[PDB]
Amino acid sequence: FIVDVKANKHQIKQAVKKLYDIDVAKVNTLIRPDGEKKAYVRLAPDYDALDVANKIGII
Amino acid sequence: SSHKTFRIKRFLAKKQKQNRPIPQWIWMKTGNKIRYNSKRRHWRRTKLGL
Amino acid sequence: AKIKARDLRGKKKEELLKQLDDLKVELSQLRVAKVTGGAASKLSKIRVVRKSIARVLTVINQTQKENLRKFYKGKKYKPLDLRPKKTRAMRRRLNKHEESLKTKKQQRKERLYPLRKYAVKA
Amino acid sequence: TKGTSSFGKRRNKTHTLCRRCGSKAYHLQKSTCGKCGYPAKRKRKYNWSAKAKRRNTTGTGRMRHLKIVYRRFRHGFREGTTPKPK
RNA sequence: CGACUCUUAGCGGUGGAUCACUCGGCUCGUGCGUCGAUGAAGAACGCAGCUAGCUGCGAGAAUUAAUGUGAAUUGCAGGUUGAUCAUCGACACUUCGAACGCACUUGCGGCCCCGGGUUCCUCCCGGGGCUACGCCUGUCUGAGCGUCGCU
RNA sequence: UCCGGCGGCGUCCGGUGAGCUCUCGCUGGCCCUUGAAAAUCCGGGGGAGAGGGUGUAAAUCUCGCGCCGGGCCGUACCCA
RNA sequence: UGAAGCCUAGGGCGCGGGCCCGGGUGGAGCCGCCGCAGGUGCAGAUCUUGGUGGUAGUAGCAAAUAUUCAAACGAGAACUUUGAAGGCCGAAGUGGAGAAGGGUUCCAUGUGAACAGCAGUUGAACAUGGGUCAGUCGGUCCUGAGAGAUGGGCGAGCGCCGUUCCGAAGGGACGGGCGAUGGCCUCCGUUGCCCUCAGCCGAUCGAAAGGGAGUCGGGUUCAGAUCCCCGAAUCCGGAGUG
RNA sequence: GAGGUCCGUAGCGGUCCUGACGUGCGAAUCGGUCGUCCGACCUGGGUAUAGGGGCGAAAGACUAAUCGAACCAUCUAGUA
RNA sequence: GGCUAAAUACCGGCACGAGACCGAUAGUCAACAAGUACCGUAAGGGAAAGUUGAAAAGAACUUUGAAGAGAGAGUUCAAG
RNA sequence: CGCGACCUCAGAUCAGACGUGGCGACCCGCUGAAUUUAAGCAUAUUAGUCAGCGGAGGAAAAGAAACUAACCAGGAUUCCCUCAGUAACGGCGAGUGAACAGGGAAGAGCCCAGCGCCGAAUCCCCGCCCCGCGGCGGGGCGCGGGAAAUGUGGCGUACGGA
Ligand SMILES: [Mg+2]
Ligand SMILES: [Mg+2]
Ligand SMILES: [Mg+2]
Ligand SMILES: [Mg+2]
Ligand SMILES: [Mg+2]
Ligand SMILES: [Mg+2]
Ligand SMILES: [Mg+2]
Ligand SMILES: [Mg+2]
Ligand SMILES: [Mg+2]
Ligand SMILES: [Mg+2]
Ligand SMILES: [Mg+2]
Ligand SMILES: [Mg+2]
Ligand SMILES: [Mg+2]
Ligand SMILES: [Mg+2]
Ligand SMILES: [Mg+2]
Ligand SMILES: [Mg+2]
Ligand SMILES: [Mg+2]
Ligand SMILES: [Mg+2]
Ligand SMILES: [Mg+2]
Ligand SMILES: [Mg+2]
Ligand SMILES: [Mg+2]
Ligand SMILES: [Mg+2]
Ligand SMILES: [Mg+2]
Ligand SMILES: [Mg+2]
Ligand SMILES: [Mg+2]
Ligand SMILES: [Mg+2]
Ligand SMILES: [Mg+2]
Ligand SMILES: [Mg+2]
Ligand SMILES: [Mg+2]
Ligand SMILES: [Mg+2]
Ligand SMILES: [Mg+2]
Ligand SMILES: [Mg+2]
Ligand SMILES: [Mg+2]
Ligand SMILES: [Mg+2]
Ligand SMILES: [Mg+2]
Ligand SMILES: [Mg+2]
Ligand SMILES: [Mg+2]
Ligand SMILES: [Mg+2]
Ligand SMILES: [Mg+2]
Ligand SMILES: [Mg+2]
Ligand SMILES: [Mg+2]
Ligand SMILES: [Mg+2]
Ligand SMILES: [Mg+2]
Ligand SMILES: [Mg+2]
Ligand SMILES: [Mg+2]
Ligand SMILES: [Mg+2]
Ligand SMILES: [Mg+2]
Ligand SMILES: [Mg+2]
Ligand SMILES: [Mg+2]
Ligand SMILES: [Mg+2]
Ligand SMILES: [Mg+2]
Ligand SMILES: [Mg+2]
Ligand SMILES: [Mg+2]
Ligand SMILES: [Mg+2]
Ligand SMILES: [Mg+2]
Ligand SMILES: [Mg+2]
Ligand SMILES: [Mg+2]
Ligand SMILES: [Mg+2]
Ligand SMILES: [Mg+2]
Ligand SMILES: [Mg+2]
Ligand SMILES: [Mg+2]
Ligand SMILES: [Mg+2]
Ligand SMILES: [Mg+2]
Ligand SMILES: [Zn+2]
Repeated sequence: FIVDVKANKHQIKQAVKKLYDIDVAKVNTLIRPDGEKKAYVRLAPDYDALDVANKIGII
Repeated sequence: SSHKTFRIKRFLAKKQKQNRPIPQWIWMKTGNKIRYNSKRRHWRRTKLGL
Repeated sequence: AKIKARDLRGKKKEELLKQLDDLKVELSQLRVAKVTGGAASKLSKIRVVRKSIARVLTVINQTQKENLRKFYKGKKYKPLDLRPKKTRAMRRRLNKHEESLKTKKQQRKERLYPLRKYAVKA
Repeated sequence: TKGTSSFGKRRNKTHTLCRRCGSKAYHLQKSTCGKCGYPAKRKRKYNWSAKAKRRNTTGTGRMRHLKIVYRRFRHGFREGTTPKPK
């Protein structure tokens, strides 16, 4: 995902859990040279990222 | 420098976004006097201040 | 359809919040479609969804602060936001009563010697 | 060595951007701004530079509050009431 | 004859003078004569379906509500119970900045209260409200081998 | 083809050095030169105290495992 | 049915300043007379600004040994790429990596108007898109040379001096007592009050080379790896019922 | 195995050719030849000293290509 | 020891109206994305830049060329 | 020893308030040059001016005689015409330089302290009830709390007053 610069990793994972009802393993964030905050969110192994991506609509 | 600070990084981000050219559909408006972006900046000619 | 702020005034705060949440969900889906590359229809409708967000939030805020002013109507001490925001000098200015009340000595002078209305023959 | 070969040692800067006026005039060892005197409460401003006075003054920025104050003074600072409902 | 050079004229170039325009200046006059801790001026960063600058606006972000008006905006798309414009009194208004928890990296806090953790048992997470200097009136708690009174 | 594909085999035995570089250690010389502070952590001296009345033991453990968490910013490339 | 302006081997007038006709170009305004007013007439000032010549297709494109053959792509090859050959740097490098500084120049795709002082199928050029992941690398923490508030003093004043100096400069704590509370009111915790104990050298700033616990190996991209994946660890903090 | 010791690399500097260049590669560079090279040594970063002032192993030297008094704006269209 | 309207001042500000003023090297530095681009460590310094046509009707189509660029054709009263 | 007043002086994230900064054409208060002129230059001039600092308002400042005069007298302040380039100042050089009276614009006067007399007759805040409210005021009720005799309010101020 990409988020605004004010979000913590805890805030990001809580938001992901609420909006997409998926458990989250960890989060890695970096502020991109454009300016936003790219966040790599690794899920719990018992969920499937490809399935969640199809559910959200990106594929 | 690879060892930046947050304010400087935001500054560079804004000017990197600013350094793009002009869209073509604006050249077709009614009251258009603009023919190209005159506020361009090349990393080697103009040195951005700082 | 066309959400407008006249049939939203009579509603209740809980379905106001629920409708706001639904509109936010739709806006998030529309942004997903935008980034993945979608139809000009959705790209146009994102503006409408944003303005629906804006007016629902405006209705919520207006009703909340109106009830709050009604609550603080009678009390002597009320929050600075509910206090009147005229200019700083006008807030520092003397109030209407004390700019009018006068001393006993010269009000006695006024009642003893009132200004008269006269005329002089040519 | 007075010119071209001494221009090569210029590699660390004496000024940075400051928080009041955003110009690149904040001396780092003095820890003051050469344009506005940031640590001082009052704005640095002189009458021997009319151009400097004109470059940043009241009519220059956004007028975010002041133009609204003007628009309200033209009606007398009305409050509380709203136009007659339709 | 020829080439080259010189002069004049026609046409063609380079160049942008002159002429005619002018949503701009300058000068005079009239009315008014209004900023800010309820957070100013200035600055920074963001906001457009396609958007760099200018303009406008502030996470409700090229605007919301209300009133007037009354069928458009438009470069290309898209889909009258009120489109668009203007007015503007309701609501909202990011980060610095007198700038205010301490410092200004955006780092480190403290206190009270909510919701997760907990099932108060503390930690840990999120949110909300306070925490600057001077000074006035009053309140409380105090100090003095300062002046006394009763013991 | 789309392969951290599948397989075999092998990854051995010795000697030297005022060698070069790095590092650890001992010892000496030089000074009218004596060659940083603080955060932080630890050990010791003391003995105010606490634990239970013979047990299913109590206080207490710098011992061995087990459980949870670690936020914010920088990180591309050039370096002549 | 053609004003201003401009051009003219056309016709003329005036001693002259100048002016009137004809032709052409041009496309929206202009002039005579009587008075009034002036930022009112240029050849010069090493005058100001803009433009153009001769010089002249001239000077020049000579610091650091060096290139050749074939093929490919391409409209096009002295200069691009592949292969071969011959050379140079020669480990105090023309190698591999960082700090300051730069700020997207990094990677891919496409283009050949402009730029790369010849050219270019190439480029750090232009246009589209991509790309920087940390408890264990650094900042953040410490203090150094020094900087800097408050008390105080000085100062017409913005303010300055001063850093322990002319301050009632502490908001902490083992424990004991009192008062309330929650949790099986057990025992503790939150506290609220009192008793008792208490030097700090002065708030605060100051090092990405000083001080400062704790992460290594293999694999993975086009461009990121002690950061991603796999496998092995480790430090700090916390934990009623431990 | 001592020395503000000698020859001589890197580094630091800048003698002579009054060489090259002198509308330059360059508003001070290039070549050969040179001085020193364990010390009054060379060097990054931090920090202090500011203009009739600073700093100077002292040449009126350096103080952003500016120094026998820097630079910027103003008095100022200064006076001739 | 103290208070006090009017007549008075106003090159900043919000609105206005006018001129024997200037007419794009003029008039404000700025008629235009102007205190903008750009230069300086900084204080500060600081531009050039207006006009197709009534209406884009902004040159379809054929042809040579890799393309720029031409020849025809066409719009317009006029591409002079 | 303790307790209780008062006086001085602290500490509060105590309850409620207020100041800071900006603009600055006009205004008020300090500070304050040197170009220049004198055909040189030092007093003088430039000039109480530029620069510097502080503080406001819609204007500010001033203002109701410890005045002008010497008349047959006028009567707060401010602005205009004149007085007047005058009296005066000045290396008596260069240069500088007002005021009264007269005519207009406007026109407005007032309050304390002190001396005294009225049983502090005075003021503020908290709580409660009714009313009003976007200028937080009106009434009533509190054996509610404070300020105040080291002086609040009424009368009263040079034109006299009780
Ligand atoms: Mg360069
Ligand atoms: Mg009285
Ligand atoms: Mg420095
Ligand atoms: Mg000021
Ligand atoms: Mg001729
Ligand atoms: Mg022209
Ligand atoms: Mg945008
Ligand atoms: Mg609306
Ligand atoms: Mg409407
Ligand atoms: Mg720091
Ligand atoms: Mg012992
Ligand atoms: Mg790297
Ligand atoms: Mg025309
Ligand atoms: Mg004229
Ligand atoms: Mg001329
Ligand atoms: Mg001429
Ligand atoms: Mg030739
Ligand atoms: Mg030649
Ligand atoms: Mg060369
Ligand atoms: Mg290398
Ligand atoms: Mg490399
Ligand atoms: Mg590349
Ligand atoms: Mg070329
Ligand atoms: Mg100081
Ligand atoms: Mg520190
Ligand atoms: Mg460090
Ligand atoms: Mg030696
Ligand atoms: Mg030697
Ligand atoms: Mg020499
Ligand atoms: Mg020579
Ligand atoms: Mg030569
Ligand atoms: Mg000195
Ligand atoms: Mg020396
Ligand atoms: Mg001098
Ligand atoms: Mg008196
Ligand atoms: Mg008086
Ligand atoms: Mg008129
Ligand atoms: Mg022009
Ligand atoms: Mg101009
Ligand atoms: Mg022109
Ligand atoms: Mg012209
Ligand atoms: Mg011109
Ligand atoms: Mg033109
Ligand atoms: Mg024509
Ligand atoms: Mg308080
Ligand atoms: Mg003086
Ligand atoms: Mg003289
Ligand atoms: Mg003279
Ligand atoms: Mg002289
Ligand atoms: Mg003199
Ligand atoms: Mg004088
Ligand atoms: Mg002044
Ligand atoms: Mg002020
Ligand atoms: Mg005001
Ligand atoms: Mg006044
Ligand atoms: Mg007064
Ligand atoms: Mg009197
Ligand atoms: Mg008089
Ligand atoms: Mg006379
Ligand atoms: Mg004088
Ligand atoms: Mg008079
Ligand atoms: Mg009259
Ligand atoms: Mg009295
Ligand atoms: Zn500043």
